[PDB]
Amino acid sequence: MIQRTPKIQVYSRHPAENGKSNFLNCYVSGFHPSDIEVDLLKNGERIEKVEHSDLSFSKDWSFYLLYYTEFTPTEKDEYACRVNHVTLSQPKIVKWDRD
Amino acid sequence: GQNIDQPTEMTATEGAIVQINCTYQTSGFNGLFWYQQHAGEAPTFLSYNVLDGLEEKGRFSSFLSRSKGYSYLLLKELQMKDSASYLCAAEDSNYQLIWGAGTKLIIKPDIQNPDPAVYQLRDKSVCLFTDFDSQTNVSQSKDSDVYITDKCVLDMRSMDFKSNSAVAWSDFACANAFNNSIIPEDTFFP
Amino acid sequence: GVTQTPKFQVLKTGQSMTLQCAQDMNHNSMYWYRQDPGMGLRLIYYSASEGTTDKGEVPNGYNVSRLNKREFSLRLESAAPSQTSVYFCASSYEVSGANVLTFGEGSRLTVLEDLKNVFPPEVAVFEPSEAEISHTQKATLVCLATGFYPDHVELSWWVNGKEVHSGVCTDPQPLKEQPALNDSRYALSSRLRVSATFWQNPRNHFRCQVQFYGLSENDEWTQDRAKPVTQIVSAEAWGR
Amino acid sequence: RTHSLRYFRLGVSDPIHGVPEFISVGYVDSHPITTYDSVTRQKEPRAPWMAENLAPDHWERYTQLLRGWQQMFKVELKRLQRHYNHSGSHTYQRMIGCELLEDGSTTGFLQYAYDGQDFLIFNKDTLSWLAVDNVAHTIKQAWEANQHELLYQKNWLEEECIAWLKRFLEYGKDTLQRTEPPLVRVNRKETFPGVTALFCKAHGFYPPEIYMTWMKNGEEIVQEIDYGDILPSGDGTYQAWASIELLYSCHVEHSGVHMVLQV
Repeated sequence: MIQRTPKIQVYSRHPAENGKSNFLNCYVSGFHPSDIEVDLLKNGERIEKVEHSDLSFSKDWSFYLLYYTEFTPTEKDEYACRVNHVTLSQPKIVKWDRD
Repeated sequence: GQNIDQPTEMTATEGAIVQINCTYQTSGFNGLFWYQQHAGEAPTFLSYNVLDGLEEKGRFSSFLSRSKGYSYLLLKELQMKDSASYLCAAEDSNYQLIWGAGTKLIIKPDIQNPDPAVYQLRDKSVCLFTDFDSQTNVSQSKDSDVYITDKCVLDMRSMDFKSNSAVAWSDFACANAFNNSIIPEDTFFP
Repeated sequence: GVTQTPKFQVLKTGQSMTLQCAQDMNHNSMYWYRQDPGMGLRLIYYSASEGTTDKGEVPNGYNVSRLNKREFSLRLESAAPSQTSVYFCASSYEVSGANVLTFGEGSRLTVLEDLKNVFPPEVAVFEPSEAEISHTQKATLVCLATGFYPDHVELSWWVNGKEVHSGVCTDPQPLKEQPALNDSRYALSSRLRVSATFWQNPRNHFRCQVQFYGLSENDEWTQDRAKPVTQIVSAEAWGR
Repeated sequence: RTHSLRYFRLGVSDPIHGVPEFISVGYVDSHPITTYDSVTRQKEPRAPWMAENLAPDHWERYTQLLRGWQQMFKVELKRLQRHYNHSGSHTYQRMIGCELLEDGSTTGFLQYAYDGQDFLIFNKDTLSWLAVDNVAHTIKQAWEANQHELLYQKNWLEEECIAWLKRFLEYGKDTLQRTEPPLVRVNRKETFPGVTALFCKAHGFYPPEIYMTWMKNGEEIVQEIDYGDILPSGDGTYQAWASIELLYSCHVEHSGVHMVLQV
């Protein structure tokens, strides 16, 4: 059995500017099997108003999803994407590079 | 899809060839099937075509033309056992089958030595018109109290002999029994 | 591979009725069709796999149960005369593709306002003409099944206690004795043709057997005449 | 413009954590169009232009077929696991589809995967299944024995699928056939002392197909170009980038429009 760990990419919809309204995206892809848990974090705490696309299918048999939330970036606020999958011993927290 | 058409009835002679046409008009196409159904029996699978070409299975062959939306079932070296209804069915875009109303195929036996005659049979009596050639057609009764059956073919297999016959019953006489039908001038009335 | 019961049934308007169907072909798809003159098979209901059913083209007045992978039953809750038809159960491995259908033997259903015109046949055998024997050296026996209703009969010929097929011709469809009448009774003829020498043999025995399909024990009967039940009516002839 | 239609199936034996036993999803290009699962037991539209153009009878008919295919998938997976001598949770996948290319030439494909790895690949030109191992060879032998089914599959891929694609394309024209040009910017920064990086960044574009390259004096860079994935922005548009470490210019091609950003 070959299991594939997810690729996690955290990015904003529009070029980020501190104090200007945007959308924080987390694209989770290339994983197999399908059971996955994704959360968006603001200063280590889970964001409640988080939307997501349905589980999607790639031609290479792996899966992908997009998790997103409306946000206003600031110098102080650290945003991250927390992912859990069978390939991971612990949940993987991927920090946004702040564009 | 919308519709499927095939002739109501077809008549051919024993030993000859017959082509049963089927035209379909569907939205999408996933195959065309042919089934045989003998009188009072269940339909049985004969053939399937999805791509252009002819598929041969013994004396039977199935053709499909996608561009023309047309199929035919070809029957060679016709036998009496080939008398049946032939059902045409097309599978549409949603994999639904659209069935044709069927084609009844009637095989005319090759009568080598015709000896047309009308005989009287006792148990109240019955009139039998027998041994006439396949060209002869038997017409239904003109009177309500007189009963006339259609042409029937029997096979005396041990003597390799086939014969046509029609029965009439009910004053009534065998000499007047089949007066509504065009019978051979040489018909023997004993 | 497909078993369907009953082959024949007479019902009164308003009666309930279940048709059975079983397939031992390990197929997923099962279908209920009705066959009527001048038209193509019409799907009543189908079952794409175990655990699911759906309406066909003509679901009104019917219901179905996909009991298990093998069984698919058709229910007529309140029989109506328009339900008089030949019902076929069929199955295929799956709905889509180049999957061949296997049909059941058929169920001939007759729905009547009352069972008062149900009648078994009168069977009579007519011996060959002496004129035919001397003219052709062949002998034709004729059998007549008359006055029956509904048109539910199976005729067979028996020579010396064995069923024959060679030299036999039975009318494919019966004739209406009273055409202009809505509940006209039926007539059917058959011919058995043998050699003059076969008929001339005094030890040769000829029997015409007509299986009639009528009423059953559970059907109510209040008329003065005999209950027109499913029965075999026969007529004999010996060689001379 | 290149378009595609594809239907996927996913089967999971012994599923945990609320995962359905069976999922089936359809796509036109990158867009989901239809969904079915073993929990809902209903085939539903995934695009408003699918809902508005297909009557309830379409969804009713396909719900029946999908329930049937769900049952067959469960059994096929059990037979595979028996062939492999496998215990616990395993996956079985299917992808069927077609593409209508720029020149009007078409492609068609039908594939299976066991545990996310290629298992059986259909070849519609030879009417044969390519098998990865001995277990797949057993299935290949059985499927190849049914010649009518292989012909039915070739016809579906080459004719039916293309007709469905064209139909769905007309329904979804306003989404599928639109062009949202990219907003491209060139960023320049000294990173590690003496190393300058040039990032060519594009966003707000539809369709997701974009070509981005770096040129030195109007000729192809011999040096390493670092590429950013084409990512969904969450509003139906996409973003991407290409970077080099340094006369330089960024070239962007999108929907028949070429763009140059000189540094």
